[PDB]
Amino acid sequence: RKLKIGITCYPSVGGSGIIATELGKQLAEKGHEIHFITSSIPYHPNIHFHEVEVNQYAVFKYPPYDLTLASKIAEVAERENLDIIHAHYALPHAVCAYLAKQMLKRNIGIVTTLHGTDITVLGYDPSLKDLIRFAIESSDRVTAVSSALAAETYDLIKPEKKIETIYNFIDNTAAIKEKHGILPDEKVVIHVSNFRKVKRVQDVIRVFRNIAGKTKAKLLLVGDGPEKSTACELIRKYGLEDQVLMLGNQDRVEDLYSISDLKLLLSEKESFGLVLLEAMACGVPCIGTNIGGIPEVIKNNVSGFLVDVGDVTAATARAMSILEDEQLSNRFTKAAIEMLENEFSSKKIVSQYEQIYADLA
Amino acid sequence: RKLKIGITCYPSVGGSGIIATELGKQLAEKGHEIHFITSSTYHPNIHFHEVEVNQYAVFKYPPYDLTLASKIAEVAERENLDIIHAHYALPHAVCAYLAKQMLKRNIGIVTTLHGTDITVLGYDPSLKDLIRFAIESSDRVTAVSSALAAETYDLIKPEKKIETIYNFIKNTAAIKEKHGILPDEKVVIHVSNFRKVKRVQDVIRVFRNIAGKTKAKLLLVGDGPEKSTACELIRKYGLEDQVLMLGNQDRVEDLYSISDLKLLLSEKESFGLVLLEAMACGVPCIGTNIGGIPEVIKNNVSGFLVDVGDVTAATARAMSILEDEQLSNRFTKAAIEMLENEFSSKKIVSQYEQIYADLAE
Ligand SMILES: CC(=O)N[C@H]1[C@@H](O[C@@H](CC(=O)O)C(=O)O)O[C@H](CO)[C@@H](O)[C@@H]1O
Ligand SMILES: CC(=O)N[C@H]1[C@@H](O[C@@H](CC(=O)O)C(=O)O)O[C@H](CO)[C@@H](O)[C@@H]1O
Ligand SMILES: O=c1ccn([C@@H]2O[C@H](COP(=O)(O)O)[C@@H](O)[C@H]2O)c(=O)[nH]1
Repeated sequence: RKLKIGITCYPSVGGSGIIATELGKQLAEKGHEIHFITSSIPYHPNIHFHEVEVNQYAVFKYPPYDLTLASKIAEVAERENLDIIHAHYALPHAVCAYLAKQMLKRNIGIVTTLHGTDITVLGYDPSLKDLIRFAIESSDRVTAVSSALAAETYDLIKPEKKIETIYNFIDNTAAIKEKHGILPDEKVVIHVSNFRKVKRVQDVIRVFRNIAGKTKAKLLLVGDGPEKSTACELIRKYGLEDQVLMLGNQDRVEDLYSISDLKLLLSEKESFGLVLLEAMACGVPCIGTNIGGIPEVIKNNVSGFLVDVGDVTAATARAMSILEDEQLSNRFTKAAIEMLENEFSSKKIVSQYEQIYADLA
Repeated sequence: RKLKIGITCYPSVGGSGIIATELGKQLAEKGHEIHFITSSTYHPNIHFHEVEVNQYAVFKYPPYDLTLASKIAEVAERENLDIIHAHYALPHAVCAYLAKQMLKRNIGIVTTLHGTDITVLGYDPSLKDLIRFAIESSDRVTAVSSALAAETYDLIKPEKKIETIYNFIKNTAAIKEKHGILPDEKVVIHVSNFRKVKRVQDVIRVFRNIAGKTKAKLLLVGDGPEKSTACELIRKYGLEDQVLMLGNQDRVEDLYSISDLKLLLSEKESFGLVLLEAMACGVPCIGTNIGGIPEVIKNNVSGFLVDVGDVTAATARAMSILEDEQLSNRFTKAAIEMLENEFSSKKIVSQYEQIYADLAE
C-alpha cells in the first residue's frame, strides 16, 4: 500500500543526512511518495522537495527556524495529505513534527529516529532533558540507530517510550592509487570522520606512526573539521607529511575505501559509525573502539578488532596482525560482508522502517 | 491572593518591552511574585531568568524557541508559577504552549498582542495558521487596542476571545540651552523606531512647512532603518540646522518637556505608546486616523487626527496649536484627564490581575 511520507531532517550533516536522504530514495523506488521538508537544497519523480525559508521579519531577535519548520510541515501535511512525518533527531525535528500535528486538524503518524545528537546536545546543556523526553514521548514510534544509543537514551532522558533499534545501512584501484601517487607496495590505512574531538584523530595518528615505522604505508585522512590543525601539527611533530594524504572532504569516498587495506575508527563517542559499513562494503578490515554502537558493528576477532578508548599500543598490535596476515584480513572482510548482506542490508532496514509506517497508517 | 507569574517577552524592543516590564514592576508592588523569562535596582519580588541559546555544532540555527520553551517549563515547575504571560503570539505564545504541554501541572497562559503578529504576517502570509494556533492555544488573549483586536480577527480569524486592555503610563531653560534651542523657537517632537510605517518623511515635510512660518526646531528621537532616509530629506529641504537627530534616548521626558507639539503620522499603529508619554508631559499631539491612534486622541478635544499622508491638514492643525495658546492648553488638560481615567496604571493593572485571578484556583 503506497503511502505519502514527509521526512524532516538536516539533509547533510555527515551520517544522518545521508541516511535520511537514502532512506527516502529507497522508499521512492518502492513506489511511496516522499516529501522532504528541509532547508533549501542545491532525482526520482516520486520524491519532492519543500523548502523552509527562514526570515527575521524584523520582529524576531533570532530567526524562528523551529516555528517556521513546524508551519511548513503542517502546510505540506495538509496539501499533500501526508500519512507520516518522519523526523530525524529529537531536537528540533521531532518537536516541530509535534507542533505541526497539533496545528493539523487531521491526525498524522510521527516517527522519530534518534541518531545520537540529542545525547551530544544534552552534554552541552543538561537542562534540555525534559524537552527531549517530551519530544520522544510525543512521537508515535521512536527508533534508534543502535541498541547502545537506545540504552544511553533511557539512561539520560528516561522517557516513557519504547525505543526500537533499527540500524543504519549503505547504498579500478590501480588508477586510483596512481591518481593519488600511491605505489603498489604501500599499505593503505584510511580514516574518515568529521574531525571532532570525540573522534580522537590524535590516536589515529599515533597508531599510524607506529605502523609506518614498521612497514611501508600511507594514511588517508578524509574529512574536515575542528581538529584538523591539531592533526597537521601532530603529522609534522612525528614527521609523517610524505606518508599522509589530507584529503579534506571528499566525494568518491568509495574510491578511497577501495584502495585501502585498513580502516581505523577510534572514537570516544559513536552511536553507530556509518563509515565502518562503507569500509566493510569495500572489503576493508576495521579496528574500532569498543564504545557506543561500534561493537554492534564490529564483532571482535570475527569481523575486525575492538580496542579500549585511548589504547594506541593495542590498536597498533591489532593493526599489524591485520596488515601482515592476509588470511586474517580475508576472514574479517568476508565475515563483515555477511553482516552487510543480512543485518545491515538496505533491503532489510528499509523494510523495517516501512513496517513502522504501515503500522501507523 | 498573591500569584506567581512568569512573563515572557523581548524585554525592551520598544513599546511592548516597556509595557511588559512596567506591568511586572506594577504587579511586583502589589506583591505578586514576578519571574521574567527572556534572552536578557529592582523590587525584591521581581526575578530574572535568562535563556542561553547555542547551536553546539548540532543545530543549524540556534533554537531559541525550543530553549525558551524549555526554560519556561523549568521555571514553571520549580517556582509553581500560576500564570505564564506571553507578549507576542510569535514566538512567545507558542513557547508558552509548548512549556505547558511539557508540564505535569496545569498553568494559565495569557497572551498579549501588540501588533507584531500582523507585521510578521504581511512579510510571510504562510504563517497565518501558526499565528492562529498560537492565539487559540492561549487560555486568555488580550490586545492593546480594539482596532488591533478587530484587525486580528479580520486577518487571522481565531476562534478565541481577544479582550482589549490598553497600554498605560522641569528646568526647561537648562534643557533647551543644552540642545542649543533658543527661547523664541517652537519645538516639534517625533519619537519612533524609524520604520517605514512611521512615515518620517511626512513628519519632516510637515515640519518643513511649520519652520517656514515660524521659528522652529524639530527633535527626531530614536533610531531605525529610515533614519538615513530622514537625514537625506532634511538635507534636501535645507533644514540641517533646524533639526536635532538625537538618536535613541533616555530621559525622553526632558525632551517632551521642552516640546510644543508631537507628531505621530504613522500608517500602522496599534496603540502609540509615545502619545501617552507626550500627553503626560503636557505636549499636544497630532496623529493619523488609524489603528489605535483614535482610541487615544479625541479629535479637537485632546489633539487632532488627520488622514494618513495628509501633510496639508497636518500642517494646518500644527499651526493652529502652535499659534493658539488657549487651544493648546485645552488639549493638554483634556489629554491629562484621559490619562488619569482610561489609561491609568491602577485601572489597567487590575484588568490584567482579574485575568490572572480567573485562571488560577
Ligand atoms: C557522535 C555520534 O554519535 N555520531 C553518530 C551520528 O552522527 C551525526 C553527526 C555528528 O553528531 O557527528 C549525524 O550524522 O547526524 O549519527 C550517525 C548516523 O546515524 C552515526 O553513524 C554516528 O555514530
Ligand atoms: C506599528 C505598531 O503597531 N506598533 C505597536 C507595537 O510596537 C512594537 C514595535 C514595532 O513593531 O513597531 C513593539 O514595541 O512591540 O506595540 C506597541 C506597544 O503595544 C504599540 O504602542 C505600537 O503601536
Ligand atoms: O570527507 C568526507 C567525510 C565524511 N563523509 C561521509 O560522512 C558520513 C559519516 O558518517 P558517520 O561515521 O558520522 O556515521 C559517511 O557516510 C562518510 O562517507 C564524506 O562523504 N566525506
